[PDB]
Amino acid sequence: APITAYSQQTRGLLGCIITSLTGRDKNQVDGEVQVLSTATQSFLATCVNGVCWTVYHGAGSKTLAGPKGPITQMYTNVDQDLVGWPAPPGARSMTPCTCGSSDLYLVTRHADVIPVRRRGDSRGSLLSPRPVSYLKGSSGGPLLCPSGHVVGIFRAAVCTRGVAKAVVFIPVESMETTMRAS
Amino acid sequence: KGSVVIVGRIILS
Ligand SMILES: COc1ccc2c(O[C@@H]3C[C@H]4C(=O)N[C@]5(C(=O)NS(=O)(=O)C6(C)CC6)C[C@H]5CC/C=C/C/C=C/[C@H](NC(=O)c5ccn(C)n5)C(=O)N4C3)cc(OC(C)C)nc2c1C
Ligand code: NA
Repeated sequence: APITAYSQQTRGLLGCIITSLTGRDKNQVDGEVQVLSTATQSFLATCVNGVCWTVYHGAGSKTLAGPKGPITQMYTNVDQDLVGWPAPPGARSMTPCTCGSSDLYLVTRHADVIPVRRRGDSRGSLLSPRPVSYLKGSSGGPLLCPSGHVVGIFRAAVCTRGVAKAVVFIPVESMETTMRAS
Repeated sequence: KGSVVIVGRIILS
């Protein structure tokens, strides 16, 4: 209580580089949130209803390394900064929050669960401001309801002088609209 | 310009 998180690193540099090139990933996948890496950058993805969602500005058009080889994106929406792959087997898929709570939590790549007040469809305010440096690399990270259902995924931070007062996210609604579209 | 790679995960409770 309220909601807790911890992280487990599965790969190092060399293995990431190699896995990058082969497109083949034979490690077991576990957990609701995946830590993702390209050569240039690192960020997060959240599995919601069988799809692993992340941000375009992290993933680009790239495939995701998988047990059978590279997985092609199932959903690519550039204007909303959203992409998705079918979740690898073993990821714990979360469920959308329909209950309409405005009391949210953002899960950072550091496995902190931080309080957010929903201010609108795609926006929420950090109840306690954090340094920009603290949120970097957490895009694709989930925003949660108290029940632990997913409200959407972390997209961008609203910041001044390296301090972030709020966050922009991609609602599970946008995810559904992208799926019904494609 | 390769694949995105899962390098870790996060477990919720
Ligand atoms: C709506 O669609 C979008 C939206 C934003 C995009 C984008 O934004 C870029 C990328 C985006 C961003 O960095 N998001 C974050 C992030 O961690 N990205 S990241 O993981 O480190 C990453 C890097 C590897 C992916 C969550 C922020 C953390 C710290 C934050 C560090 C300081 C930067 C503040 C900036 N804030 C805003 O843009 C902002 C403030 C208020 N409003 C309404 N928007 C912002 O968050 N971003 C600018 C880059 C991009 O780059 C590529 C496509 C070339 N594509 C984007 C697209 C497509
Ligand atoms: Na923690």
